[PDB]
Amino acid sequence: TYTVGMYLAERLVQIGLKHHFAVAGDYNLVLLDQLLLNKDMKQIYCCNELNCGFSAEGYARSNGAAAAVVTFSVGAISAMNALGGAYAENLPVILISGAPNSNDQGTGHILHHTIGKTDYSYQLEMARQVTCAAESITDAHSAPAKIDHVIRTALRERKPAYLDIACNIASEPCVRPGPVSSLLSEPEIDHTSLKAAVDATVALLEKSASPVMLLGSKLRAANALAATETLADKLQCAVTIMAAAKGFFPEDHAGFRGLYWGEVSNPGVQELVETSDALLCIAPVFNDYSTVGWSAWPKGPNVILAEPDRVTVDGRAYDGFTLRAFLQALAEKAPARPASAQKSSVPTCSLTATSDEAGLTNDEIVRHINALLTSNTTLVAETGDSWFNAMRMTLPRGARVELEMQWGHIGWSVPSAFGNAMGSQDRQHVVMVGDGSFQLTAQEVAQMVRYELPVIIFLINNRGYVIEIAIHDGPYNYIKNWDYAGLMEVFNAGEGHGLGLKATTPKELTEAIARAKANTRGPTLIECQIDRTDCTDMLVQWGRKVASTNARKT
Amino acid sequence: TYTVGMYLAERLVQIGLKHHFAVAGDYNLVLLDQLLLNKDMKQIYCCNELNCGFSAEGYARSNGAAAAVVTFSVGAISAMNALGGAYAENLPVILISGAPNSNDQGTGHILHHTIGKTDYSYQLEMARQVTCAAESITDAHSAPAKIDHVIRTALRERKPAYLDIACNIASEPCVRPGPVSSLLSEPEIDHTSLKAAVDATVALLEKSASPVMLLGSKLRAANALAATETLADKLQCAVTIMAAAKGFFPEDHAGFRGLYWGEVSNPGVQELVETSDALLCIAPVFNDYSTVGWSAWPKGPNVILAEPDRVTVDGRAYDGFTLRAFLQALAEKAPARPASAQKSSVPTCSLTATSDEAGLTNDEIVRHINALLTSNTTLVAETGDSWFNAMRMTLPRGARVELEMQWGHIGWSVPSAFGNAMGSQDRQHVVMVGDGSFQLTAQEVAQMVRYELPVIIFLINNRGYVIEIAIHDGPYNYIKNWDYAGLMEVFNAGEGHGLGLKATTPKELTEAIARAKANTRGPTLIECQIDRTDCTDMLVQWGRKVASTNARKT
Amino acid sequence: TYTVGMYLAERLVQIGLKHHFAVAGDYNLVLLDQLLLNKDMKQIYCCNELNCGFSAEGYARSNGAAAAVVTFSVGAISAMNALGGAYAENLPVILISGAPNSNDQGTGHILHHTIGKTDYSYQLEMARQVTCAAESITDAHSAPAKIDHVIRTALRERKPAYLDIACNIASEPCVRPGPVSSLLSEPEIDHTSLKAAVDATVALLEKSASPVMLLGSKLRAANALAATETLADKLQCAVTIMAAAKGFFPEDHAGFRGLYWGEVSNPGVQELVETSDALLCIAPVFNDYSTVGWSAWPKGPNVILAEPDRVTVDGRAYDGFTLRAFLQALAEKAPARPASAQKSSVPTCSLTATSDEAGLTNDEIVRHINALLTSNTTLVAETGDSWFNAMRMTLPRGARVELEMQWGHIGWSVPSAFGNAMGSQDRQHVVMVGDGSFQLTAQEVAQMVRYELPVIIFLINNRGYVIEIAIHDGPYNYIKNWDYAGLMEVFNAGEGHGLGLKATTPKELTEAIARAKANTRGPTLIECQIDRTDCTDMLVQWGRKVASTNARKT
Ligand SMILES: Cc1ncc(C[n+]2csc(CCOP(=O)(O)OP(=O)(O)O)c2C)c(N)n1
Ligand SMILES: Cc1ncc(C[n+]2csc(CCOP(=O)(O)OP(=O)(O)O)c2C)c(N)n1
Ligand SMILES: Cc1ncc(C[n+]2csc(CCOP(=O)(O)OP(=O)(O)O)c2C)c(N)n1
Ligand SMILES: [Mg+2]
Ligand SMILES: [Mg+2]
Ligand SMILES: [Mg+2]
Repeated sequence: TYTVGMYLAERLVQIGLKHHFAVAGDYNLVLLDQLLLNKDMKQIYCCNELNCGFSAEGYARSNGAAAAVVTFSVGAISAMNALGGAYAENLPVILISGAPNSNDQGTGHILHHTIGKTDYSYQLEMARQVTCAAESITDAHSAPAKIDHVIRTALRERKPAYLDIACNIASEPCVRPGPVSSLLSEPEIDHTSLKAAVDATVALLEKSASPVMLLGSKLRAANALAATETLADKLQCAVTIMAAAKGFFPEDHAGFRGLYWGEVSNPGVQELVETSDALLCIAPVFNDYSTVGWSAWPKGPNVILAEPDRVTVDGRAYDGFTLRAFLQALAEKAPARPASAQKSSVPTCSLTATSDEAGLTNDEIVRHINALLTSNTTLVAETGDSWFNAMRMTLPRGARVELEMQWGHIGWSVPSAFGNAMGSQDRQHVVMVGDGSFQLTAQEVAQMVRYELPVIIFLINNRGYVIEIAIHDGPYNYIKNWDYAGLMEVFNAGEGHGLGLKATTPKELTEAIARAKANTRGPTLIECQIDRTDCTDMLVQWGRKVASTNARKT
Repeated sequence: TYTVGMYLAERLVQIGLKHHFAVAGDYNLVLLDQLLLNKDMKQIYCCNELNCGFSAEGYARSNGAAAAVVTFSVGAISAMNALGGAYAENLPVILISGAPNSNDQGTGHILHHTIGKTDYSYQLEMARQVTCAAESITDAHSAPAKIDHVIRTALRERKPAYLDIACNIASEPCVRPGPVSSLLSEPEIDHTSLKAAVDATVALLEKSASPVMLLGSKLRAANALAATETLADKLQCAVTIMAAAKGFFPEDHAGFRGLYWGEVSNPGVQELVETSDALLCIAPVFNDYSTVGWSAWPKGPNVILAEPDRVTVDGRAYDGFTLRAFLQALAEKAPARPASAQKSSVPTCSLTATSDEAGLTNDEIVRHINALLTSNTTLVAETGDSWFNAMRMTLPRGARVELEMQWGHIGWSVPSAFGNAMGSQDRQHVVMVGDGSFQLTAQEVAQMVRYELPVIIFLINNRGYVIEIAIHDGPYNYIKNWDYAGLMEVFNAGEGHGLGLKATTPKELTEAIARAKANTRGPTLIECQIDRTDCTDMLVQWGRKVASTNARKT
Repeated sequence: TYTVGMYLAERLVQIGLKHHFAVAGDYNLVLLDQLLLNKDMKQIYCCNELNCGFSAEGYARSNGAAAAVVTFSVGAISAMNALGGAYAENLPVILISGAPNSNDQGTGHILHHTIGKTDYSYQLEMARQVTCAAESITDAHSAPAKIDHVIRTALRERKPAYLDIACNIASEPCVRPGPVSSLLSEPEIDHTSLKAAVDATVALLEKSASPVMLLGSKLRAANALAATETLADKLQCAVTIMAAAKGFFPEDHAGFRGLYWGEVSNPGVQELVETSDALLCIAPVFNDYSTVGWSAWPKGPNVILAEPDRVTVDGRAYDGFTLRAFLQALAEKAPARPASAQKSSVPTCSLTATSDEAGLTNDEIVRHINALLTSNTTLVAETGDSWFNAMRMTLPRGARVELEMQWGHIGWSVPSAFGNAMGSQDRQHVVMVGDGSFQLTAQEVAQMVRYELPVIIFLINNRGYVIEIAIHDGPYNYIKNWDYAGLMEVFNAGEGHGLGLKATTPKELTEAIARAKANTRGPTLIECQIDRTDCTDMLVQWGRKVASTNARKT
């Protein structure tokens, strides 16, 4: 006897999901039962719904998509924070909420977990604001069409979507889903437009002296990584990254020239791109953070703006094809233009070295983490100064970096890494998280313990919101210190294999990392103590400009 | 010097539009100027915005898509009625509104044509409710992406979309649009799913004794007319239509068996479909009107439900392909199953004949209009008793019928026929419209005069809302009578070539139609006077069941 | 046996309504039946829902509030245009929509008059955008609370509100409404705040040399007319009006000094207010039209901004009392400050006179209408050049002017006058309407005929959108001319007592007005033919500034 909930489960499996995340509530228990009957995936549990959503977000990063299941209102609303995050970071997370019994609809009944009015369509209205698709299932017959619609839309658009299922309907008989090639289907490509866009770009490139490539944070969502480095091989030119695109290109590569981020770029790089004859700008996200208060925002006649969906070049916009198809086709026809690469040096990064027994230093933490990175590593870098020393690392080919520079929700780090680890258990997972950020979502380290995930967490204890102290200080930047290392035993409670360690000197950190690598059955939190004054120059420079731009009066 | 408004114009032309409809207002004048610079289409004008929207709707029916341009709030809101209509009737109308100067945004300025508050995002929020896409253009740089998004989404989904352009931005420099194959692009078809759906349907058909085809009102939007009659040729079986699908299948055809509409079906037809071994139900819209108060709604194991997007057959749903591709593929493999056709008669319709000089009769009007219909005719039938004698006509192969049975906005008839005529000037356009409906939108007959469109309008003057009088009578059903024939000279005003005639007897109607056919440079309104008591039995039967179902207490 | 619909009816009667306006549809028929059972009011019918809404709006102007009843979506959406209008013009219109059977809710049924999806909460979401309160009645038990909430909120806020009643629920048993003092209840007045505001204003006035009063278009909604002229009697100072406040002060008065409207003010008046020591600015609406493109917008330390709700004077805002209470209290304590009045002349208006047999002239039309005005007259002036010669009339004490300068929906004129006449049948009703505007809503003159309302309509036929031709001309300004006078017989159809006359010379107009005054049982339309070139200088001046401001690039 095949139910609506089973239909949902089988479709999620067809997406390529092996896990979904959940927090139980009476509105979703039966739905959770239906999902559990599918042995092709595991149902894993979170502390709260905010973390649950961000766990799904992290999973989407490594798997391609994700699903989280919550209860009505009290669960769903906080998960909408994570949904908005998924939208901001171009990740197809599917949020499924339990919903009131369909027989309660239009009766004037007031229900628990509602704001106390006779109707309760407010949740769906809120969800629409942060999703590409949002449906409320209230009968078994229309359920398949709705489920299929949200999933297919989410995957095609690389955006999150929302689902309601009335609690009494999860159990209802339902037709079975058919076999599929894939649940992802892009629109059929417009060949007239593709040809014209490639021709126009080739023409501009041919008459150029020194083209540069600038890579943006939508490159992965556009599924355009391989196509990009193929194009880079053909062009021979300099390849640069925007901050949020770290790890989207192999730094091993002959053409890699480093970070473009306005005045905090690697030396020479600002001049490289700002002055380019033909800037091949691929999948960028230009906002107030990435353009450094609108001071570093390349546009106009010399820019080839190549977005996931469309290409703008030489005063014309060409639409109706995928970025991936454009980059593949362009690589066939593009000329060799090496001038940019041969006129510039491979990026290097100066890190000040200390002695063994000196107090631990920001630069010294970066030096130690850099040495940890392998081709099999995923580095998660939290909002705060961790953004900036993420930029300062030389990452080996194959290594992955995860940033959340568009949403920028502090605390994202922890549950995100948890989900990400679930979705790629074969990789080494490393987290950089500030003390302030950790406090928002700390409890999710307990899930890492529960599920025996060997994540290495570098907790940067500098005693407050330093990214804010350096830029605009006030009493609001100072938080209650915790014994972060001591928190691991609390989550262990005599069961788990989590480790909590203090690093107070470079010697003490070197020992802590050795212990961490040996801890195969649980997370390792290393509380790194550095002085509040000891942040990157990069942060100070970037912050001053951004803050004065956000405070602008005219 | 190429502007945002010119970009919009060139994209509309690429859709295949040769006309757009407009009402001027200060928020859209510059935009209208930009559109006028494109000689590939004509800008035509309407009396009011409700009519403007319905004109676009009518144009979409004959052309494939349409566009209407209105001013902020005072224009846009009433056009949203038509937009909802377009959504209901699966037509990609694009509504473009003029909007306040972008420099007024966030200033706290109160603007004219707004509700008087400091912000005015209320319009876009309302538009989202009735569209598949809705964007507000407030800068030139993001304008192309937004324009392209609404147009492409509208065409793919066969749903209307909405656009804002800030009045100061219509003039702004803009990149040019690239060449395209087509602005329509469906998602790439899932071949695993298609194969399994066709295989499952063929298996069910093979073991069937008498399959029937039932055609619904989404058949045209799914662009599935030719594929349907190809399938009908292969299957040899009985082909029946739902009310709203009149004209979607040639009544000339050997397999045509008439109307399925519950208890108001053609004799034998209800038994034919209700009792079928395997009901091939194609692109249906099952609502309270079409299912006749939920009494005639075929579903369950014996039904092959083939929707624009998906197919449900034998307890499985198959998604990820177009209806058209499904129907083409099914026609290759389907067996011959003629039992349904050879066990039933070609539908006939009994019409009572009167004498020349007797007072005009409902049946006699149908008889006269039926004789007018050619393969080159488009018949527009208004909500009211005109729905019912539209059903009662035998239409020659090629003839088109236009119904609005999902939205059902009285008055739609007139502006809709106007737009439809604009979009197919080579065809003969015939309108059936009640006296009550005509009063809502009458003024648009003046546009037909202005643009010299030879539409023949049969105004059925029965002195009120008869469809309502017959079912649930009250003082609200009785309206002020007009001299409808005399109204033509009013719109002529010594310029135009409109004709207004009274038909009071069958002889008098026969003469009026002769005059109408001869009137090549303007519309002809024939005020047909029939008694209030003289409506179809079909209406009474249908009405009683529907009304008692809508008044149901449990 | 007492029903939900009867409850609604009795509450409407308690508002002081004697009429409600309706268009029948199956979703509201039973509701209409319930309302008809209340003999304390009359149910009157409209051609379409846009006109229906604007009829209610007009009724609210003379009665204080109004109600319109429409059917779901197809009716309600276009009525939302009128609702937005009511919000803009501060009038408590209650729109009541019929809605689907409550048993259809949450079933996945598709219903007629919907966009075709399984749910249909889109209407309520749209209504919220343009109302102060919006409720959907879906059970009998919560119906009283909801009805009482929308009505009370509407009246308190002077804003429109929205109601849904499920069609099956109009008939349901319901408790009866209790007796009331009034359905209007403002919040209890804050006496600390009132005292401080009056004290601060008196202090500023006392040390002033020449205070001026400037009256705005919210004066009537604030129910502050009598209080204003009491204050003017005490202050002895100059009293000036904003355009939209015409008729809110007796021009008979010793202190009346005319129109303040930037550069189109009466001579000297701009200097009077712009230069005032202490500008008592009462219930103003400052928008781009009233401030003449932001060039005439008095603010800062010298301005006493007295709004319906709050007073800002000398760098402090005082809230928590009604404008009426503030003005009453201020009149007790205010000093005499006559300087502004004795330094300026009573406003006069130069009108050029022609001969009897010369072609009719704009100035000559104004001269004739001015002579018609009595203390018992209500003048309705449409958007267009009619705004401007409304300003140019000297109105006798007691005379009423109706303007719609915030919404500015052309066509408003006609249905608004109809409703207004219904709500004050004892008064003489005069309409000024342009030819372009008349075309949008013309059919509602048929209702005036039906209900035997002796409205005198001056149709200004200047052959297009002249207000637009003078400012920014293009093909979109030119419309199909009608025989406007001939349209009356069409609506009469041998029944009614409407008159249609042409005025082509001043003699011919003088005769037409004589006929109009004698026509006691129907409307009289006088088609006044003037040249397209013959608009007010006032319009040209005002238009040029406003248009260049709306087209501003920075
Ligand atoms: C949910 C949320 N609240 C507030 C902020 C604003 N915010 C941005 S950074 C930041 C400080 C983070 O401090 P920490 O984790 O200690 O990193 P550090 O600056 O010390 O390196 C805050 C509070 C945010 N990004 N997200
Ligand atoms: C905008 C709108 N308002 C009201 C209705 C409700 N309605 C449906 S049929 C109908 C009667 C129209 O009668 P008429 O055009 O004279 O046709 P008849 O059946 O009398 O021949 C009405 C008022 C509607 N469908 N749409
Ligand atoms: C519903 C609506 N549609 C469009 C407009 C834009 N508009 C403002 S004035 C105007 C012209 C009015 O023409 P008419 O009534 O003849 O005035 P006149 O010739 O005296 O200038 C138009 C179309 C509007 N204000 N409201
Ligand atoms: Mg910190
Ligand atoms: Mg009728
Ligand atoms: Mg005019």
